[PDB]
Amino acid sequence: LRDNIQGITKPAIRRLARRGGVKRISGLIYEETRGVLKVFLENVIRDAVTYTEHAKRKTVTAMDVVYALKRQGRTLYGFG
Amino acid sequence: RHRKVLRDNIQGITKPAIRRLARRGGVKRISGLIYEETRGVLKVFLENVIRDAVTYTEHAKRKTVTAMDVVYALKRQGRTLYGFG
Amino acid sequence: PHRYRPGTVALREIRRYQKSTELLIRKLPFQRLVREIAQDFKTDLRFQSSAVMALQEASEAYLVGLFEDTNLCAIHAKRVTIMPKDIQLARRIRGE
Amino acid sequence: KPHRYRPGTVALREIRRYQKSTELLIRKLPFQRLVREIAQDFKTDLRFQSSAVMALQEASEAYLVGLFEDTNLCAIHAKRVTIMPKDIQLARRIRGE
Amino acid sequence: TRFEDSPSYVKWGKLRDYQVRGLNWLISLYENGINGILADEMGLGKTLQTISLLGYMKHYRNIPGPHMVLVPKSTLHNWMSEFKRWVPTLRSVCLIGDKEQRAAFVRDVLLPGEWDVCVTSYEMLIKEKSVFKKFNWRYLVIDEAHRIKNEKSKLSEIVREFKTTNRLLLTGTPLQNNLHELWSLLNFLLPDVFNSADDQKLVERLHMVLRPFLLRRIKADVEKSLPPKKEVKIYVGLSKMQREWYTRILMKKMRLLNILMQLRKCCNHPYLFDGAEPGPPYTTDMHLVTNSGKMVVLDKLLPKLKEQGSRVLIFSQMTRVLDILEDYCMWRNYEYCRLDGQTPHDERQDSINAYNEPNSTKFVFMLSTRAGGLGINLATADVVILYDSDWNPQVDLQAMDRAHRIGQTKTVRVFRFITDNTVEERIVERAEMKLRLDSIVIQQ
Amino acid sequence: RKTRKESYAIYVYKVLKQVHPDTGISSKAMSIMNSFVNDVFERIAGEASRLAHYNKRSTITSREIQTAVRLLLPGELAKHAVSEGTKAVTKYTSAK
Amino acid sequence: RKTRKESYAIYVYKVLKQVHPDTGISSKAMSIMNSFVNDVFERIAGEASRLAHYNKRSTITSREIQTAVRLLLPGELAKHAVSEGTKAVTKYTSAK
Amino acid sequence: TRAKAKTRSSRAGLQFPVGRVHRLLRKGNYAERVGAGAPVYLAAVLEYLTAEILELAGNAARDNKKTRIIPRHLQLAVRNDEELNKLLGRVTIAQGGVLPNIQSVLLPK
Amino acid sequence: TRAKAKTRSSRAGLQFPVGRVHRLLRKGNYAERVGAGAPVYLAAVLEYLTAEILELAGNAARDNKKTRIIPRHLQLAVRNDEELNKLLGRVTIAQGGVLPNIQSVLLPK
DNA sequence: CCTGGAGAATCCCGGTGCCGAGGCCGCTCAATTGGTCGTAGACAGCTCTAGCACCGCTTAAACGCACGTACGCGCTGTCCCCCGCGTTTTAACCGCCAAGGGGATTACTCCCTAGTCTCCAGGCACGTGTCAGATATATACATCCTGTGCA
DNA sequence: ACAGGATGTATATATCTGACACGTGCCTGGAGACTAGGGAGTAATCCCCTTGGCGGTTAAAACGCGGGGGACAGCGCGTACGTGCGTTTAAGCGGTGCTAGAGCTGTCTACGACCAATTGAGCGGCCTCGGCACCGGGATTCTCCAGGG
Ligand SMILES: Nc1ncnc2c1ncn2[C@@H]1O[C@H](COP(=O)(O)OP(=O)(O)OP(=O)(O)O)[C@@H](O)[C@H]1O
Repeated sequence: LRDNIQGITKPAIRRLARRGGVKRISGLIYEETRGVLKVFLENVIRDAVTYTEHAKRKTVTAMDVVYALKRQGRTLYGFG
Repeated sequence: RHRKVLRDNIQGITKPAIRRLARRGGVKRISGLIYEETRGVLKVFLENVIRDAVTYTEHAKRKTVTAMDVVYALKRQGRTLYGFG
Repeated sequence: PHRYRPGTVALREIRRYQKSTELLIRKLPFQRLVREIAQDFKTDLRFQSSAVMALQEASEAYLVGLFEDTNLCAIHAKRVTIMPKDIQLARRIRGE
Repeated sequence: KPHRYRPGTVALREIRRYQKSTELLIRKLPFQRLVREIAQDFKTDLRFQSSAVMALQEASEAYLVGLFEDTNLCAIHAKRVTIMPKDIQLARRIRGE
Repeated sequence: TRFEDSPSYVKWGKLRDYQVRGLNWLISLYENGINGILADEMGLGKTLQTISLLGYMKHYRNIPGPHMVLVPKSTLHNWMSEFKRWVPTLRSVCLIGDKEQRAAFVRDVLLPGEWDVCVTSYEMLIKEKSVFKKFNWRYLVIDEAHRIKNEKSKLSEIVREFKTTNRLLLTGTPLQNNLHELWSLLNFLLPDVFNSADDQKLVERLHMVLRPFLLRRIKADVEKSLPPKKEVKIYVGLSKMQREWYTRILMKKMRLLNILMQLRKCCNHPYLFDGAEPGPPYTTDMHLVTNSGKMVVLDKLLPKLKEQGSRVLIFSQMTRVLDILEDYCMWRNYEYCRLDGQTPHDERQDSINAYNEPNSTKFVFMLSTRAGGLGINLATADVVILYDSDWNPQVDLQAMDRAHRIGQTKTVRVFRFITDNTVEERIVERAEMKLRLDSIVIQQ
Repeated sequence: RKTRKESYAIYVYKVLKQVHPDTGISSKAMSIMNSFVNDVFERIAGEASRLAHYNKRSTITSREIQTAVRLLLPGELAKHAVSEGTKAVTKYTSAK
Repeated sequence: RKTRKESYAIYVYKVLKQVHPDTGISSKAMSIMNSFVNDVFERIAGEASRLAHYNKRSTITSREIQTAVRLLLPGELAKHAVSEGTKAVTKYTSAK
Repeated sequence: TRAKAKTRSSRAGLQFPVGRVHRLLRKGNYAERVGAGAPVYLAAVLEYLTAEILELAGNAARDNKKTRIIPRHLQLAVRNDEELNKLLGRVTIAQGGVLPNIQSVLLPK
Repeated sequence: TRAKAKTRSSRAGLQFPVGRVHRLLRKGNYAERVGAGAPVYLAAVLEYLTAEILELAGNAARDNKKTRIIPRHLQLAVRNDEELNKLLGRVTIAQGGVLPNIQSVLLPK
């Protein structure tokens, strides 16, 4: 797998910005958004993989993701 | 008859003190309206911390607020203080 | 031929997307991105579908909040358009 | 004729001086009176240890210094040099208070 | 065992038998190497004895070496005037001022060492401790010895860190609260002797051990002047508003931490409080007099003293009582004099002597209970009025005998107004306990 | 059958029928409510545990729960929750 | 005689002698180091407790401590700390 | 003999399981001992908070011309009340969305 | 007879109190059972963190030329280091001051 | 510079299918009841430390004031960059099927940990002396700022 | 663009002091040695759920183009803030006096843990039906020229 951060298309970043409430978006915003998304995802995925390794599983579970998010301070309601 | 209120204790913290705080922060020019806002912000922060500390002291059944109570309240608020317990 | 002014469609889309509640990123590209990021920490992982859905939900929420703070910064700087420097200021004041 | 420093050099030297120093900047007795007046609201006939007021003062100084740092960042973002109440409010809003 | 007449080196010296014998006693104490306490209350005078002692040490065997006198700032120019009057041979130097004045004075006078006697105050002593320690001291005189009555006090520690060959304590009331402070004074006198803290176990043993190195005479049985005092305690029941204020405070927003302190000055004037005062100062009128029982008592006593001497006294314990009484004095078109820490020192001190006049026709002189110093030649006073009593009977004794100078040849009167069913009764009970302890331990 | 999974779902449904008699809930909303209840339980219990440790005690009691509620809930919610808990303890003591 | 208090001061001073022979510490700095050790202990122990509860086990072990260290520390510290702890347990199991 | 088993929830008049809360407290490792009234207090608090949020959610769902509470209604209820927002300030609700707000500058002249 | 008592810290080559850590784990309400190697692991990790911070603080103190360590040196060591800054990001060190930094825009030119 | 049409966009409104919400049933495991015991904690008594209130003196800090100067804040002009829209391409989405990996469960065994007792040595409170840090004092240096010639 | 002066600041030296490092005595908790029991390791089995392929449909993304609005720089002004000075004030340090209240001991009791028997409350599984989603058609509303006001 390679070059999959580009799958986060410009229309999707525009839709997220529109939900945020922004009207005008500069051209350099998209690379910055891809970077910040990658950093956040990497933190959460590392913590989830640590939980999964402790459980000695090979499958990452919704509970693992929720526990990682709770550790980060970003509690998620709905999946467990 | 010579008796009147002295001052208000939020005015006890002063413009030069706030200027020194801003200098430590890294500020060069300060607007004139900054001081009332800083007094309000400080009042809010102290209100929250003192409320939590008074709750801890009430649970312990004491009438004296201790440094341990203040440290526990600050840890509750997410502002851990090292150097008092 | 009828043509809208630059900003009517943006406001209509703002209302539409702030009314809706669905995910705003493509599920398969997000899933491939998650698998790619997981490739580094451990080889040959498996994922439940709910795990990928939860990750996508959290990512959407984080980006939405960040964009809201960025919009506040841009309005503060007497602008309408958001910029990378706006995002960076938002992150720095958040605590990253 | 008397020597006069231009408007902004004494401020910079004060910045350096107070960033090198370590002691507390608010006055002890005014701060203690403020703490007692605030405690009056929640409970009457309260005593305070000496260490309690000092810990409170340390926390207040740290909080205000960090807030002014973020305020300066906002003011520079707006291409000003002066800080404003709107800068303070933006800092608080982004931090989440 | 010394000269029975006046020394040949003292000018205008009219010291009497008690003074010459005390000088001989101090001389003999120096000869035997024992440091003592001169416990003459007020009348015999101890400044004269100290000056004569130093003059003896100078004009006899050659020890004009460094000597130190510690006096409060209220008596500095008084001591300088006494030194220049009685024995002008000594070159006393007065050490007062801020950092730059202190530096100039020390560098230009103290370091060259042309001086003979250094007179300073306790505060300047603490300020210049380090520069003082270098000089080897031959004779250290501490006036008002009850200042160092408490061990682990900064003045006591500093004065012990000095290297003094001889020591001397001056105090008019050696005992104030208990035997521990007296032991502290004895420890400063001779640290190597009274290392341990400890009517047959007490009183008599202390009297016997104090006799070798303590001397105390009584103005009545020595001077034969100063006619005795008739003391009257007038019991005044507080009026209805005062009683209800007392109850509403005792049973109960406003801060009430120290119940004892807050209940106290309430009998004196219930309007010193903050937030409990009546409306804003619309005018100065009959609000102060009528609303306090002690105020109505003093106000009804005043016309008698006016139709009579009208130069009597005022004594109270609170600066706010002092201020409200000042306002009352101005409202009643009377004139007073003010002595307090807030008023500039050097200029108040000469103002006191200036106001000392054969005739004033001003009917009022107002003093605080502790503001009284060591001078104040109010021989014009006739009665001492105590608004309230303090915990220490010694403070009240100092306040009452401040107006009992010899300038006073007529019998002085002591008037006390006492509030029933209040804390004044206990305060009086403690005070009389302490006074009885002091009397049995010293006078008996 | 499969293993059992505890949930607060039936109690949440009963409370819902108490407040709005003619309304229903979806499975996702019930999952959210179950998570909310677990979160609040965790916060209150952890705060009470820390209180018991600080006071050098070994029992969790109604005083500890009340102090935790005062510390965690803001303002009006704290007032009303303390009132409700006191009422429930009174009823349990009387009807025991 | 005053009651006793348990502090990490002796061990902190030993480590200071080990890492800087001719250097000292002050009382306030020692209090800060004591608070720091207490705080890190609380964080690691709480993470281990929650891990054991998640996996439905009643015993905290070296696996739980290792995972808690990996979760709470940022990167290089985590790697070096894992090496340290593994070395310590190896030496402990070697003959004891 | 023995009386009919009366649940402690019915004894306290609660809709939440007092016995289950007691067991969760005992097996949660919060303290060595658990008092009798602590589960009752905790169940009452949980009931009050649940009733509050469900009342707000029901009103929101009614305003939308629906009779099933969905995460959108829960999110609107939580974010439109300041105390519940402060309680749930760090919490993300799945399929919730955001509150409609547009900053007044962006609105056309 | 009995063998001479060797401390578990000595057995594991540590300068931290393994037995005290074990007692704290058992009385801190973290689980029902505690392993043998868990206190050893935790003591070693605490030792590593303490050694790291003390080394950095001693270097800072030597830079300022003081042979004693003060909270100012502790704060200077904790900042100027990314890993320890992440660890103690939300911790206030009493009388430790602030890092010297002035924004370049304010600098005169 | 305000109206008035066009023209998209949105809302409203009726009808059709579907699938998840709500009810019902059987079963079993967790909560209730009853009885016993042993410890946590409530309560009273006593000690002595630390907090509260006040005064006196010194001096650093705060406060009020005057002057000028950068600095914030409108205004204007340029132009470039982003938005709105039509078109083409690409890949997501959806349904279906097949196959195996790995999560989940159960039974069995044994090894590790808790619980006790004994005793002894590490660690803590207390006391003490000396050295590192604070302070003062007079160089030496560095930095700012304005003024004068001649760039 | 430099000279010189006037601030301020870093450096080197001498004194003094109070806090730190060390020592000593004592005691309470940790180690050494044993027991027993249940929690976790291990193996084996089942089945479900994840991955992987495959084809068709269609929405969504990529691409290009034109134009208008907003960013950004420049300029001017007039005002509010920095700087320095002289006057006032109250903070900080030292003392005093007192007492509440925190902290430790002793004692007993009532409350929670524990165990056994019992039973009904809740959970999984199942069926069914009304609320919701979608759809198309018509009515209302917002936006943008263009034009005669
Ligand atoms: N020149 C003098 N002639 C006679 N008696 C004198 C003289 N000077 C002092 N005294 C005595 O001293 C008494 C009080 O004088 P003064 O006020 O100077 O004393 P003092 O120094 O305040 O005393 P102390 O501090 O020892 O109580 C007089 O009543 C008198 O007995």
